Amino acid sequence: LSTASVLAFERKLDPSDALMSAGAWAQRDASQEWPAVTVREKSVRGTISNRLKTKDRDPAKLDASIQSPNLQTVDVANLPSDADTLKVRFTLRVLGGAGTPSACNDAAYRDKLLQTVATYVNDQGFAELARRYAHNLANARFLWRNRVGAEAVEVRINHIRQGEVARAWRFDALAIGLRDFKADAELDALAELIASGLSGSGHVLLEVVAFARIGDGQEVFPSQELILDKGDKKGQKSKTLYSVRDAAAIHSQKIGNALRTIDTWYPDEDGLGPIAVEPYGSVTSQGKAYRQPKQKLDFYTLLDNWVLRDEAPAVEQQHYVIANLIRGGVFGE
Amino acid sequence: LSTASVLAFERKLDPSDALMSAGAWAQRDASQEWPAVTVREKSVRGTISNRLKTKDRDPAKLDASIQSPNLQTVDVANLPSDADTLKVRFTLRVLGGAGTPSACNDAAYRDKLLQTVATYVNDQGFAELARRYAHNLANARFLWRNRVGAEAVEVRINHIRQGEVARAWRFDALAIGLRDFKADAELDALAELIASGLSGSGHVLLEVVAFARIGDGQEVFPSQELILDKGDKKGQKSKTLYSVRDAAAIHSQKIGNALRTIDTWYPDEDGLGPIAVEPYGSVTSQGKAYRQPKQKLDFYTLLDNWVLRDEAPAVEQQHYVIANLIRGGVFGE
Amino acid sequence: SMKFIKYLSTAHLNYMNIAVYENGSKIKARVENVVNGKSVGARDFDSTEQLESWFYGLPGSGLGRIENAMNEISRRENP
Repeated sequence: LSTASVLAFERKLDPSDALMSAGAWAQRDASQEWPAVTVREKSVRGTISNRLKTKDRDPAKLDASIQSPNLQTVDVANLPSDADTLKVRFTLRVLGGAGTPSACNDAAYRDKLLQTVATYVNDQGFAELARRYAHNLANARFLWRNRVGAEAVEVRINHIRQGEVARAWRFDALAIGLRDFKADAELDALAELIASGLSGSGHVLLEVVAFARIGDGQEVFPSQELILDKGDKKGQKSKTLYSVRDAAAIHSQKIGNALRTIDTWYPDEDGLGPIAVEPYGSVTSQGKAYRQPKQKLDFYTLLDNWVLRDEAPAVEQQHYVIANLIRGGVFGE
Repeated sequence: LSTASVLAFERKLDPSDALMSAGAWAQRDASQEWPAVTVREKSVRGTISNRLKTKDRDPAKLDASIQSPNLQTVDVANLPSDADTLKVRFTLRVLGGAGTPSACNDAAYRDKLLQTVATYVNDQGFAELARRYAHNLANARFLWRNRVGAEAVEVRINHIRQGEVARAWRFDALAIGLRDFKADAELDALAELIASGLSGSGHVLLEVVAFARIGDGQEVFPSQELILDKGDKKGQKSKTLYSVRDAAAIHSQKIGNALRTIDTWYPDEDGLGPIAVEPYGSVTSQGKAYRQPKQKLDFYTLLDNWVLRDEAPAVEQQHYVIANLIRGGVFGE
Repeated sequence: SMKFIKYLSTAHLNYMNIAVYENGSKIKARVENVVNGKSVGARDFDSTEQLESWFYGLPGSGLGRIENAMNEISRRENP
């Protein structure tokens, strides 16, 4: 058997864009009406700070650079001066059916993949993966830099059965760790809800709301946009923040990245911690791709061994391959 | 006597471009005014997770390629954050008399085809094809990726005579199944109305209104505008969505392809579900060449057998041929 | 014999970047798709110092500057 020339997987655990708004702590119970954080605009005069080439380490060149203007315009997002917390809400659909590809050529590779994922599910459920996704919902990984240096963070998760809420949860994102994975009653209830959602045995719709007590007027961090500073008139603003109508927003894929930070068996070490699930699993923000294909832990290697040749890897790498299938992607040649 | 070489069967059951709007569930009854979903803009920083070679590629080149991000720009479309229902509205002209073409060489072949289509109108008017078109209208095949993950899908179908209504059905696309085709009294009524509408008995004009609870802020999927990109003009942009005057729309081609899933007796398989009805009938996404021309079960060779040799296979193959001529297209090279 | 040196940017743009090859005593700049290696236009150079004086002489800052670079190389050089 040869693997197909076209593979595809739709994503499960698909979130929406976050919506940031600010208000007061101990008023977060009545928070359906808080005004949204807006993206304003300020001016910055920079400086000479990058490394010199050491061929330009002259007195006169540095003095001309210091007399030279470095005026820029950037976007900033702050709280109002009387608000000290940040409300962030988004919804999350849990689809299920996480073994069936949405596009395939080979009808034999398709059926082999189906009973391979099926004997994974029969061997053990989605319980460990849903435990780790319930952890990344429990703490506030989707608050990326907003969590860093916060007084107290709190996460509210509701289950939406109809127009009315069915099941609720109330967490503490600082006491619940960021480094390991633990057990608790409400964590295991949320993990079993996610595990029932991933096995096609129900419809799960979760809205998640996070509150981060930072301080009055501090700088919140919406996600930043890609702009090409080319040669237009006089230079434009050099930092664009993502927004929607009258509200500063985090992208959906940034929250989706912060949910799938699961992997703890990339072959480097346990000193760093969990990284995001990824084929050729690469933390690009530190420029190093862990799980290189020069070892035998790459996702394509594990897939082509465990589906074609029917040799099973360790249980931890089985969790890695099923989390890759839940992620979605463009697989095949 | 040979047959005509230049033939052009024409379009029939023409749907309009489906427009999308957004509002709240259970207030969908008095909804003719919902604001249109519009295509927004955002930026993407991703890794490179596609398959990579081990021949004729340097190790340093792939280490530099995986560890460096990819900064593309894509289009999206979401619901508003207080609106959880995707409304899809489109109209459907049902013309009548799709038997004869209007591009013929041979006059003897043309009125011979008139003889056999008057034979089919004589013995039994359009019944099982009308069943299958009314049942594809009954579920939400026109909702392609909008269907899966929704907890409640409704189809409302009105009929047009003047500035007034003639009949108001109501179809539950979750209760009505996806695969096994059945019949019910409202489905009998709609299939009878468009059964009259197919055999040239007059004029039938429908408009179909759909609703779907997905959740506030979630991703909708309008169709994608194509671009060639063969070599040069690579581009900063990817994923160009399709639009109309300030709205997010679905193409007529793909909602028509959603209407034309009829054939359950294709010779490759019969339990995987129906495929698209076309000459050399094979779905594009799978890529497997279903309905190989080297059997007698095409539209080409089967029509050449059925109009000259005057023989016939079982009645279902003739239902496929009549669905081919209601579809339209080109017969001959 | 074209030994790879470096990519010209930190980030890829649309799976597209500029690879730098050492072609003898000259030096090559190819506009390559990073996942399959399909080149859509190259330009000869000799020294890395003049190549950087050409690249930093382009209008723009960062990915806009390498957009200018790929638009400059990706057109046919006139006779």
